[PDB]
Amino acid sequence: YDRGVNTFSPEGRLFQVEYAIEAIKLGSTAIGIQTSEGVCLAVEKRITSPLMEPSSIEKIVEIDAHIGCAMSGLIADAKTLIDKARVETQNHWFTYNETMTVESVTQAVSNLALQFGEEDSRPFGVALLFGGVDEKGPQLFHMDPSGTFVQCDARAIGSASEGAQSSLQEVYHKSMTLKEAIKSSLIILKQVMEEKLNATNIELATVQPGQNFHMFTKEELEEVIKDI
Amino acid sequence: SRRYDSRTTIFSPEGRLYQVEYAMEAIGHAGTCLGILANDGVLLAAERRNIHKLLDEVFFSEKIYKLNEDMACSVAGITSDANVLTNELRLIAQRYLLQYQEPIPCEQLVTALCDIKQAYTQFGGKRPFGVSLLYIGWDKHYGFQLYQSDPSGNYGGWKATCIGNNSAAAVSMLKQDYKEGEMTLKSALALAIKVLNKTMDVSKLSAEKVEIATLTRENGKTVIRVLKQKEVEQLIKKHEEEEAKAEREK
Amino acid sequence: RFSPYVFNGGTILAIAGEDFAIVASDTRLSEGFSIHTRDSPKCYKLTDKTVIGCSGFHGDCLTLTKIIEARLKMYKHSNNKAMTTGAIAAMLSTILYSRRFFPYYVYNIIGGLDEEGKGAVYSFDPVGSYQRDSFKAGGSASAMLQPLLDNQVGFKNMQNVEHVPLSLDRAMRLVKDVFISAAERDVYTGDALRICIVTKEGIREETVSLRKD
Amino acid sequence: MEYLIGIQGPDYVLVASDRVAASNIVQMKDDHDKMFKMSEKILLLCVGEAGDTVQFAEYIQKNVQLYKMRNGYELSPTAAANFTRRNLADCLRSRTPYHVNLLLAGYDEHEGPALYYMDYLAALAKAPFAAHGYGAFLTLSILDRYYTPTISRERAVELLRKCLEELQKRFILNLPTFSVRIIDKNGIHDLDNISFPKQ
Amino acid sequence: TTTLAFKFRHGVIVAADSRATAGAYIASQTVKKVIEINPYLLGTMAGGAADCSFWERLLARQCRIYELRNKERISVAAASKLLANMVYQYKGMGLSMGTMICGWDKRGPGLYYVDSEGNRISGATFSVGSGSVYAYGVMDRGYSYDLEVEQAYDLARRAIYQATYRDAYSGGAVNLYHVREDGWIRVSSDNVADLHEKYSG
Amino acid sequence: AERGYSFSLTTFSPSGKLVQIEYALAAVAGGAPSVGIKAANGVVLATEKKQKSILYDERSVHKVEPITKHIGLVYSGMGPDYRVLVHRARKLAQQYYLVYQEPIPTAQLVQRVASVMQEYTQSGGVRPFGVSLLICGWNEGRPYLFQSDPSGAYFAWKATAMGKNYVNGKTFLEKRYNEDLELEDAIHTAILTLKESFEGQMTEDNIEVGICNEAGFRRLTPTEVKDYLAAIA
Amino acid sequence: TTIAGVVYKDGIVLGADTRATEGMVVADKNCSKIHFISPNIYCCGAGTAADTDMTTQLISSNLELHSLSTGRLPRVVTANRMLKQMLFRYQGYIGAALVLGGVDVTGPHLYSIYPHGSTDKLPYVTMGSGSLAAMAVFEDKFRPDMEEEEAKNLVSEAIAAGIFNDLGSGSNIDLCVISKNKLDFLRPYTVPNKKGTRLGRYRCEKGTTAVLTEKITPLE
Amino acid sequence: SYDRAITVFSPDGHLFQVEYAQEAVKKGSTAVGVRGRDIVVLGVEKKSVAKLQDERTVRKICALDDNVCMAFAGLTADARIVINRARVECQSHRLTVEDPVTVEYITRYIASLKQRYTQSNGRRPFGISALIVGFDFDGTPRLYQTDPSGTYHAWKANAIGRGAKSVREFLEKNYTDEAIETDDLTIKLVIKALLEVVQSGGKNIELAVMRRDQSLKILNPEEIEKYVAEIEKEKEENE
Amino acid sequence: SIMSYNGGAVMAMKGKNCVAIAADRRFGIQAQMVTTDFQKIFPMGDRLYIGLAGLATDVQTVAQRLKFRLNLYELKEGRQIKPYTLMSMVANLLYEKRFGPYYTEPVIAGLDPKTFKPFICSLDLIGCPMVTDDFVVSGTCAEQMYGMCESLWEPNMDPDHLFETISQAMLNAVDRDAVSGMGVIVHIIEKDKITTRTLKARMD
Repeated sequence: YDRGVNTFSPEGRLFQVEYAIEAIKLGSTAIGIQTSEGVCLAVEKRITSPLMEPSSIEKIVEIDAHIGCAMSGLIADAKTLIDKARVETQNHWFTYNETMTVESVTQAVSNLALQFGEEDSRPFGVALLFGGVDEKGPQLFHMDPSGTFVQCDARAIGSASEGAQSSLQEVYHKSMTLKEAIKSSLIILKQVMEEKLNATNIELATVQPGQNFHMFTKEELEEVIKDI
Repeated sequence: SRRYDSRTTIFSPEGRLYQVEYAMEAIGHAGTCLGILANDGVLLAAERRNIHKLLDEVFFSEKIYKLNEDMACSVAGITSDANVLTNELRLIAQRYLLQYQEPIPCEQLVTALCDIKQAYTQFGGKRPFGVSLLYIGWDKHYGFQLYQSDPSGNYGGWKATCIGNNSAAAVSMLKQDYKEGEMTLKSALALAIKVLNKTMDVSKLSAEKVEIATLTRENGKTVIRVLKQKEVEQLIKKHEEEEAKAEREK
Repeated sequence: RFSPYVFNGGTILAIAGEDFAIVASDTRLSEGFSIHTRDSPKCYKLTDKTVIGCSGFHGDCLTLTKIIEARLKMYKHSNNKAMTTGAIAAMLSTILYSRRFFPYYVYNIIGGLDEEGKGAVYSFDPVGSYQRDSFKAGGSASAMLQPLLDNQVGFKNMQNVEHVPLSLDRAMRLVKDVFISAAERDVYTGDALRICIVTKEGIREETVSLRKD
Repeated sequence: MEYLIGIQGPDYVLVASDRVAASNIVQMKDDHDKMFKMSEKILLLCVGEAGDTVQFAEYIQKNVQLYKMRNGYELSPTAAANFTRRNLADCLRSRTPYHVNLLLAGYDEHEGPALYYMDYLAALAKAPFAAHGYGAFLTLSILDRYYTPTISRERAVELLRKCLEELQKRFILNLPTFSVRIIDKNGIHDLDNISFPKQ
Repeated sequence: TTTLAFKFRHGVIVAADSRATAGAYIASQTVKKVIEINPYLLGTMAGGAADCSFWERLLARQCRIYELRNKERISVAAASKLLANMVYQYKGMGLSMGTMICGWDKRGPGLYYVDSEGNRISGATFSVGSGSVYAYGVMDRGYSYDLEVEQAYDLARRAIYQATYRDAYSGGAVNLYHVREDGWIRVSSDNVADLHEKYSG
Repeated sequence: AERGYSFSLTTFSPSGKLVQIEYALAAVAGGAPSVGIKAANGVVLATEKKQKSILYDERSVHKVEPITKHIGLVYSGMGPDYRVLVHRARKLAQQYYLVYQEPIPTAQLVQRVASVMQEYTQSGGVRPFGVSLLICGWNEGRPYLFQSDPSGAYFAWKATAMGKNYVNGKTFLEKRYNEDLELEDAIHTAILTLKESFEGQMTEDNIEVGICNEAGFRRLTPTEVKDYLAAIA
Repeated sequence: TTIAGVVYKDGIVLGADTRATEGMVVADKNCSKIHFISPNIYCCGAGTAADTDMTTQLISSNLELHSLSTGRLPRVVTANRMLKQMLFRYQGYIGAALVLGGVDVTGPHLYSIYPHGSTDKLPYVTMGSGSLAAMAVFEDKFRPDMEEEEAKNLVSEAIAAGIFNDLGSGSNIDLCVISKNKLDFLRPYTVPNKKGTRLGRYRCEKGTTAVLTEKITPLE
Repeated sequence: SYDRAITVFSPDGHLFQVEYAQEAVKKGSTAVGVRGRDIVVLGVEKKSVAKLQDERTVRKICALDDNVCMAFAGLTADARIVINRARVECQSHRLTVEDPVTVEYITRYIASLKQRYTQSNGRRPFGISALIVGFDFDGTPRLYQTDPSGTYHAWKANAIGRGAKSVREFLEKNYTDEAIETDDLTIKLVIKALLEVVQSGGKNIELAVMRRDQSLKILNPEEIEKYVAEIEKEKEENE
Repeated sequence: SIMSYNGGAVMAMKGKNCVAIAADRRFGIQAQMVTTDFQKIFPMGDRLYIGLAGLATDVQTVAQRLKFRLNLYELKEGRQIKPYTLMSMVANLLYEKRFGPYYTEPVIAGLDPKTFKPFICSLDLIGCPMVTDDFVVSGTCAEQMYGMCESLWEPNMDPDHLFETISQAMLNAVDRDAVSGMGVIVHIIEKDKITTRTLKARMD
């Protein structure tokens, strides 16, 4: 009873899109956080064996100079979307003499959110966390493999998206400082990792208007670790 | 149209190629050829599944098909299915002479044809080639070379081959015959005669059902000697006296 | 054979003050001795803070202007905001260059409020090379403008003269005298004069009458 | 505009390139080098339109670098000159034709080093020497006087010293810097630069 | 129109006049021929004005994208090469680009002269522009190769002055930048009319 | 997968045999008998055409459709897809005729057509040709008779037969026909092996005998068919 | 280069010169410009050879796919419309200047082929450089063709008229008899032009020439 | 009957043609490799050489350039495809911008090309993998891997094939940080894994070592024959 | 001119039972020589040659492109190549570009593979085939080629008189005229053996 996977089943909706959501179960998770001072994001590389090199796999990439991003599920699936999105923001700075800020990147990816099809190809199951600083200050946006862009200030992906966000939605009250959310994320991080926290396990994504870029630095990644 | 597609190109759940495993079952049947190392020359022999004597045999070389004046290839498989690859590689060998003016080496000649058979296996769902043919020739670098093609798109090239069904008793004997090269071109052909006489189904080493073509390295013509079946019978009876001489020991 | 490019006349002078800008262009559209129409304002307002003039071939003037207005809604419906003053001249640079083989023949001068709330003038050429300038004069009457404008607004061709940037008023009649003097030897300029003043409160326009011969 | 020396010997190959990139009158780049090294036994020489010499260097240089590690051996000068001809032959009739001047130099460990001639019309020939400039009239005097190609490895460099004195006679040009190379079974070797005093 | 670029012990010195005129009519004295591509690179403008604007900006595409992917600064030799190939596709169509690629490289200071005809060359010194040779006589007589940074300033601007003195085409202001290991830094911009009494004595 | 443009429908059986191509041989076996003989001076063809109703006149539809003036031919089994390759061979034989300037031999018709016929079987979405072609003619002074199959394999036979009971008529052509004989003697045994599976009635329209002379192919009218065979063989 | 012919009751006779000149020196002294269209149709060549040769070969190849569709025997109306069809599709980039004729069931018909594709039906047509001399005989002397033979002489009278007048057509006369049942092609028909005898023996005996390098390559 | 999907993929949480292609990876020929400050060593086994055929046709290691070495595990059919493919890729790279991009361009080429090779219709994913061998500029080593999903990753040790080849990478972790300070023991690790891996025949074992910027050459049975004798002696020194 | 750019003259003369073909060895641009060892006539098949006069590119281009289609015909059918089959094989190649055609004066003179009967033909640059019953001459100056040979060639000429007649014909033409020179190669082939002799010419 599998018809074309694109054919709007008896329920009904796309098969492969419904399947690609389960493709997040086979890969690691992240935790987004947004604050008026800055946007901080955390992830876990899910190291299976010590043979894995930490800088080889990175779950946070910066699409535009002031615009960061986070991938989900597989790697090379986002890599086609990641690298091509860097061409987008650059041509926008060529025509308008200004880079895309936090918004025109979304609609650029939202237009291509689902390009897939059989005739006239396969949709990726990678969720994307769009960070950056626009004219409105630091902002963090989220999108799903289904293609519908909904604004999520602080969003978590992965198989932990259920549990990690449940306690995260309660702590996002505007009376919390950025420094309080930084140590609030590592509390959920040490619970979702089976291996003891080490320099190679996790990385951090922090972008601010004043401090940049940044991106992120080296040896400052290990300071938040020993504080666990 | 997803149910009508039989997933030829796509693999089998067992890890094997589903279309290729059923393809090579035809290679184990049908065509029968052989190869061996020989000094200052190379020999090729094949037995026809058309060997029924009602044919005219006006084709001269049939299973022996000669792609170029300096190169021949012994084919095992469907004739016209191979004839698409013959003129193709013949043009690939000819387009090489065009931009170069120098004989095409055997190494890249096999890798060029194996990719043509591979292209239909990797995409398009097209019927892959069930033809496995040999290769002979000479170059100024590695000299004498032997090669084999596989339906999966791989070159089966070695210095020896077993194709495709019979020759069994001679196969293990070839490993005892593994002593590398000799000539006396008639001596290496004598070893090929005990292969055809002993391991044939009706035996008797029928002369009209088999054909032997030998390439002799010559500067710079590289003369290919195609036996007229008049000197095959004396070559057949040459080693039959040696085979009768070999049984004088015990 | 058929000439796709021809010069329809007109002169554009836009002087940008400190916190605002002014755009001036004649409304006479004429080819040769005959006059198409006496009132044909060349000043086109894309937004409230930006007003662009058009000169030269008249067919490419309305075309290039309406294409930008079509590209305004493309950016306005994308980022939910209007194009910045620097983006309009930058996007036009990519538009004029893409046609480089068969380019429009147009003389455009953009002026108005930038993102800093100040006046800026962008000099344009058919190859699409622009820069931010204080004041520029286009059209065929610029031969008597830039030497006189630099003598007055630019404070050149003089000695011991302090630099005081102008704002409004007198720059008006500076466009009047150069056209009456040009109307003598050149019939491509005259009739009605449409001058636009771009300010933070809106756009103000005024009509100036000139000799008809 | 300029001619690079074309000596082709039985065991060797000699080429001498001018290092002056100057145009018009004033000098721009004195240290420019037109000599390109294709393989260990083969060199590359190109003169013509600016962008044409850059990309024709590429297509000729890189295709031989590929055949090296493909079959495991270097291309022959015979098969290389024919390959370069097709790029020049297809350039004859093309959407955007291009212009070339100089020839190729190579070495072989069996039949010996061969010298072919590349032409903008793709016409090829096998010659021990060629003429890319007007300086051939002064070189053919000492050359055709003793034509015996038995001499020599280092004598060709000494013979080049006689040509260097005959390069400037009636002309208006200068060309003070001349770069020379030598080819043997061990590959291309570097040679000393030439300098002409003004006064 | 007078442009000059040369490399020496410290970075690369770039100087060009700001006057752009059509025929005998004076248009704009504020035209800036020196184009900033990257903080570690410097472009120039010669011949067609927008041609040097477009292609150097289109070159910044592949240069910045290479900096986003590999996270490494692109070499000056690669930028000059990638620019020569893109313009070579449009060669013969009427485009003329006299730009001189400048910047800093991991190996050290470098200079590259690229033309619309497809010229790709390095070099010690390059000067391209409008009527020149009268300036070449006074320049090359007093111009040296390896000097300090302070001596390079007054010497490079000296060629622009003497040019504009006899040549009525070149003029306006002199834009002088100095490339270093950390990237270029703006030195000064002065009008030639004020620079008259400076180099005349 | 991919388009739906008719990718190959032909797969390999567990033993490696062709699926739908071997089924085209059943149409050849379930077709009409056609025989041909290569002997001495030229090749002789004997086909079988019998009207299913008395209202059919054989003077209009001709079984023999010669490709060239010197090249005859016949077929067996199945018409609709037969005329496709016939006219295709008419266009294809021109390249050899225009470029090489020569009355193209039957061997080259075999190499070119069977290659396209094999490519036609490799292409899916279409049913393979159920037509077994007997290619004959005269070239280089020595004629030839070649037999193809739906799979494209080409053979060479002195005296060949196709259709119903083709293995029985092949043994008769192996015994009664041997070595080589004149075209007149070739027509004799060609009708005798055709009268094997033929009905009890043989007239000018029941059998048609084509012959390839050294001077080139000449199709005999039903007149000469009733004159030599009346009194068949 | 001259081609001409006239039509009689039961058929047509065509003729052409054998001299083909390239430049001021005669290139091919013996040349046949009558080309095979089909068994009953023949056409006379002129102008550019390789252009009309590949044309008439592609035509005849198309006519081999055209007339053979229904079989029977090739009409000219089949080849007629194809010329104005195809030659106009190229808008006259090639050239022909040909004389088309044939004997159909409707009787014999003659045509004049032009490079632009326009073809007109006339009992007599003249093309080539000697078209002025071949027309003067056909024009004024025309007659309603009566019995066969007298028209066969009318062609030879017009063909020889262009040979002796126009210096472009030398060498040999050609005549081709085209009728329904009978088809005759006679070449060369007559040799009016002759070459003078040699003034002596200019043969150079051996021994007066030296050979730099000799080579002997025996064969099988 | 036969009920299955292809691409993509299945609600059960795992893909079909991807992780199943990993079975066609692990079933590949046993091969190992290591990285070093100067000489990098590799290895290959399980070729099932009958001693009667030519070894150069079964060679599992090619070279795009003298700097970068190719090592793959899987069928040799798609090998020459990639060989023809990748060599032209590194050629066109050699063509313009003479100075090549370092290690991040080539490792993402085959990886991303294989990722889009699972993307468009009418493209069957490769069931083979590969591991890049060579040395980074300024004396650093370089090694990476190819994944059926197209994910490029760098390993400290190369362990694939059977469970016997995984011990070769286990012995490298026993050398800790310092070892080895001589290239003798680093080559001997392959001679020691020759007994452990496969059938221990001393034939299918083949290795090549690239010291710094020097182009490697295939080991001739002299050096590696001398280092095979010290491999058993060095294991006897631990007793 | 276009054919006068590289110059060259191809003279093929048929004998009684044999056939001879000759071409000059001079290779140069306009009036400036380059090398005298360049080869113009190339061997094609067995006991068959082809003359080429024109741009040296189309000399090498056609001969290589002809070698392409040469074997492909012989590999499909083991029979030989025939002078008629190779004649139109060049004509189809020269006709590939109608308004762009290559500039050459191909002269194909070769023996019949079946019998010793020689055959001669010459084709135009556009692919127009032409045959003669005596000789085919293609070169820069047509006055010395047609003038001499018409008073020299005879219906029955043995290989002794055939080679010596064209010998002095090239001696008197080169020592007098300008364009051609710098050596002339002569290929005289018969059924029993192939003979190749190089005539002496002026070096200036």
